[PDB]
Amino acid sequence: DHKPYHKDESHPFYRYDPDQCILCGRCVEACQDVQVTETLTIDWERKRPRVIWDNDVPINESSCVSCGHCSTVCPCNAMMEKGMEGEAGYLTGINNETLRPMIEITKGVETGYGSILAISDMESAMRDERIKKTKTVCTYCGV
Amino acid sequence: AKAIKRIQKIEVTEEDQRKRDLREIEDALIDHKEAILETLHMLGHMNERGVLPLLRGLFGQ
Ligand code: SF4
Ligand code: SF4
Repeated sequence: DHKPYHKDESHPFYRYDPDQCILCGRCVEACQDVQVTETLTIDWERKRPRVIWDNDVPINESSCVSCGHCSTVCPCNAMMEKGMEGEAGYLTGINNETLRPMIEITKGVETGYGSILAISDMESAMRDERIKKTKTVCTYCGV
Repeated sequence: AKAIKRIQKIEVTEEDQRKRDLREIEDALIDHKEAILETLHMLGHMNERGVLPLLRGLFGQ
């Protein structure tokens, strides 16, 4: 079921997809007790509880330190760094105007998750060809 | 102007014969220049639309 809230691309570094949010609160636990900035909260009193910023203020206007913990600790694409959007895979480049029907057609036809998930694992495996992950030490502060 | 039958073959060197054989390909390249540029454009479009990287990933992984 689609959540009645909009995606917040206000922040130049990360986005929030409410329709993909699973209210795990990993981001909320990180911002308050790990980063200890206390921007991220979840309004449970609402009909559809969602991850809020301050008093449901857009991320750019909010007290966001922009550390990026929330995106590190999120388990799915709900909290994601904007640098990956339409860049990670091969089929991800497709415009959302054509990719959204592409998804609806897939749901209608599919039988079980087992089969389509296996196909997705193949795109994920093909991703090793183009994406490289290299360990580095930050050239900013002496931390 | 006596009667003779011996024949002496000309010295087509290793690189000489090579340059003639290469010119053979270079001629068919010119003869099909039209289709060559057309295919290259099409191929550039396949990379443009991720078709080529999609296949590269497929074989690489
Ligand atoms: S970490 Fe991401 S997916 Fe999990 S509750 Fe927070 S916003 Fe939703
Ligand atoms: S980057 Fe922003 S949303 Fe993420 S933990 Fe830091 S202040 Fe909270």
